[PDB]
Amino acid sequence: RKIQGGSVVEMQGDEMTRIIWELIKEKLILPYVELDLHSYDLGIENRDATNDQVTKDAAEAIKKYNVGVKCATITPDEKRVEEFKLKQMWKSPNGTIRNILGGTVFREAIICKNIPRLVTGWVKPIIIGRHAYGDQYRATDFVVPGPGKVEITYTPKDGTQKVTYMVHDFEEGGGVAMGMYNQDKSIEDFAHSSFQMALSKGWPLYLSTKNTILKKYDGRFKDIFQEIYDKKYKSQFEAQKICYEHRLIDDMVAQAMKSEGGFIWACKNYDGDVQSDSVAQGYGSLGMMTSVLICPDGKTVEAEAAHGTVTRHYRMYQKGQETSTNPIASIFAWSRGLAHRAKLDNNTELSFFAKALEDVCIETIEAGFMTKDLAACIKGLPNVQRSDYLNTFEFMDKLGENLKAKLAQAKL
Amino acid sequence: KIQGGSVVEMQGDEMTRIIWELIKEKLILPYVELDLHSYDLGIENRDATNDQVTKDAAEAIKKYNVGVKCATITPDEKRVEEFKLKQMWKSPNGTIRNILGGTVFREAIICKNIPRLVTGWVKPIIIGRHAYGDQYRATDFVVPGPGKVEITYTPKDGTQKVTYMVHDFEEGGGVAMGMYNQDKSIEDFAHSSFQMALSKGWPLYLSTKNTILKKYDGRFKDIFQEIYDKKYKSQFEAQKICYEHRLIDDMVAQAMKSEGGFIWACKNYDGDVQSDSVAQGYGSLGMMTSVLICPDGKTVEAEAAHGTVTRHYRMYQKGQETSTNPIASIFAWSRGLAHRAKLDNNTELSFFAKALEDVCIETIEAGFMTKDLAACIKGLPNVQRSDYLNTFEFMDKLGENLKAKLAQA
Ligand SMILES: NC(=O)c1ccc[n+]([C@@H]2O[C@H](COP(=O)([O-])OP(=O)(O)OC[C@H]3O[C@@H](n4cnc5c(N)ncnc54)[C@H](OP(=O)(O)O)[C@@H]3O)[C@@H](O)[C@H]2O)c1
Ligand SMILES: NC(=O)c1ccc[n+]([C@@H]2O[C@H](COP(=O)([O-])OP(=O)(O)OC[C@H]3O[C@@H](n4cnc5c(N)ncnc54)[C@H](OP(=O)(O)O)[C@@H]3O)[C@@H](O)[C@H]2O)c1
Repeated sequence: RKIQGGSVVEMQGDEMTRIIWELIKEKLILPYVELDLHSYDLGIENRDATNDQVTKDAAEAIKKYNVGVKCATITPDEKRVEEFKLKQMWKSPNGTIRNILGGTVFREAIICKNIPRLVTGWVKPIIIGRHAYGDQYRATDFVVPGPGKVEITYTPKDGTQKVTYMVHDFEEGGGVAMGMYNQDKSIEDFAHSSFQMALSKGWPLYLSTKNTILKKYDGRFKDIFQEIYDKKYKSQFEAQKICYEHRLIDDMVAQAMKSEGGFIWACKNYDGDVQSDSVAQGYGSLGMMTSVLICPDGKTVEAEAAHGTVTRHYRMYQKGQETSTNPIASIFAWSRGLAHRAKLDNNTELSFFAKALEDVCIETIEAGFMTKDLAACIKGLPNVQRSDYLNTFEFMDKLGENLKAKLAQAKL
Repeated sequence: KIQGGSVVEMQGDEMTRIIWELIKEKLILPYVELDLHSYDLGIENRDATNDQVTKDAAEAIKKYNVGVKCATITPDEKRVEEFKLKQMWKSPNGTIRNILGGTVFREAIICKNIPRLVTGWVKPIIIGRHAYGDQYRATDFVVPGPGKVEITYTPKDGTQKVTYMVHDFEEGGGVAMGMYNQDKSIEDFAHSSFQMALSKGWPLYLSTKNTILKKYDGRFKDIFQEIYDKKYKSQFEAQKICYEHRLIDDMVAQAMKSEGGFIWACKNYDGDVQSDSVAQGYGSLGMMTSVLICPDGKTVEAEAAHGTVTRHYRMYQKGQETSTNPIASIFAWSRGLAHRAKLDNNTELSFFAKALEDVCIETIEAGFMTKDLAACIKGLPNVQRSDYLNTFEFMDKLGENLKAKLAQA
């Protein structure tokens, strides 16, 4: 009989990842695990259909059952509005889910011994702790239509002084403007998650900001981290002989590039987004990275691929060009989500299944069966033959065969 | 000595200040006579003049069209205490760029014997960094407690004011900020980017986060596309190159895995961050050029992209030997003087500028380099003192080779 897995919130997505997502459920999950699957279609059409209510409903469900596994989703701009005949330019479902749940998105490469990196020195893992709240991802932006002043105003609840700051006086023509923000409590949760992750790994921690330029905004991050360190984690850090350091983002990305890895990197929301993809590509592929939102309650997680819907491959798929999209990141959303589900329930069999799922992925790749992106890592793109890799369906089938075999052995 | 002409010089801070004088003393003035308009943008003098020296320097560049700037300290609270400053002064770079406008073009300085950290970059990556607006001319503040932050637009013509909610802080405080950009600046940004692509013969990529900042970043995307479809597309096809917008996180990955050989138009912030990422990728922050090209097509400001290298300066203060790479600071002068030459049809200064650059590359390729470059070759753990020269040892070697090169031609 199948493993009794419990309640998991599933969020279906878009385009190429939507296709892969179904193959994963059919070939790797459902045959072995029976889940109370709370499914929410976060495909762009359904979101438009529900006026994005389905996205909010999914986030609330994650609060209830403590485990979310999410497929990559289209975040629409004008072109997407035209493409799907949308009612509105809906906000990022990820931004909405993260805004509701809070926490830190931890991202890390998935490493195979036979895959060369683009960055020579990274023999140890780099873990990015991405602050999941605020800044650009909950901003209020608009087009400035012509000459006029933009100002930003603070009005305290407590009737004290109201303050108006000049943003810019557009003397001729227009442009754009935006306001963005963050909250002390969220920054504090972010700091705590960062120090704790470093202590659990036994690695140094770095925070990057641009506090020289955003003296107040980014200065707040810097101050809160330092304060929380001096009060809560300093002695613990000293005991494990690791350090915490603040660096300017400029300096930090250069430092990361030349390091050997083996550190925790606390990033502001935007930096965490951009640099996690830089790092993932650095180790080999966007297809080879885990991403898990760890919420402040220490119980709730949302696992996801860090990459998008892989539109370009999807276009190929729509035109019958054979595709070779890497499913590993999407598979690890399931394994990481199921592993947490297992941990909460002390579900030994589910834990075993989740690790076995990950082992199958690594073993299969290390045995020389891989998608084109990984084959490109080994051979270099110009040297890649069709014989060097498997197409998307072939690779999924190969994983399914290897998983079946591995789970069959273990039972014997 | 060569008669250079009028150049605006800006002195800086810490390690780069030292190097800056070494450069002038050995590599420039011994060969070039300059109408040198010097401004001390050191932290001490900026404080002394209430940062007026920085604005004066900017106006000077506009007048004489050539500026060469040394790296400067941008003060935060720690700098305020360290130097007992009157105020937390704004970045002199931000101030200068805000006045001059333009695009900061950044690119690695390549030596054949220096291994990269990124295996695939056999061709160069040129970043065009929009030098105006966004985070670098923003208004930020601490939110002291519960309350609402709103952003408002008041039309100049007296029509209806518009107010947007930024955030209602219901519990505790936080931070907030407003930032902006201008259509004309974005347009100049676009033009400078397409033109650079065409002059280099390479494809052009613009990165934004327009899926998230739909209005703000969408404007950048729309302005680039419009200008492309109307002035540069035909030329692009004719050179068999192309323009493409990408989301920033896609772009950084694409860049990481590419062979190089493209122009990368970045918003101010991305240009800042990714230029350091790329410089380090090719080998060293010390090995990158940075040139602000102003929208008038005649004014230029050259600089090092890296900072004042405070950590090396700290060792220097404690008497320890330092090995800081001067090449970027040297190229600030060479790029500045080279532009000065093009302006004045000065064929003898153009030669000197090129000669200064060739001497740097020749010397490094001959096995004489600072510790950072030696670490590229051997690996940091395997570097020994015999593998490199200290800052002053290296500057002297450059001094000799320069003179010989000039003599021979
Ligand atoms: N977490 C999320 O829900 C999320 C995150 C990012 C983007 N998105 C959305 O996804 C859509 C497409 O965005 P995008 O094209 O900028 O980024 P993307 O979907 O991540 O893909 C961009 C490029 O990255 C490479 N790539 C990403 N995942 C890959 C994989 N699994 N296997 C092999 N290669 C992979 C491919 O490179 P090559 O083309 O060179 O082969 C692909 O064309 C957009 O609508 C965006 O809003 C969603
Ligand atoms: N253009 C500018 O005026 C500008 C730009 C950036 C920063 N800054 C200012 O500079 C100060 C220090 O900033 P920061 O320490 O974050 O950055 P930084 O001075 O650029 O460099 C920090 C690290 O980068 C490496 N590095 C940079 N330039 C180098 C060179 N020429 N040769 C060898 N190594 C080099 C060193 O690495 P290792 O320690 O590993 O040896 C150094 O410790 C700050 O006050 C900042 O405001 C100014």
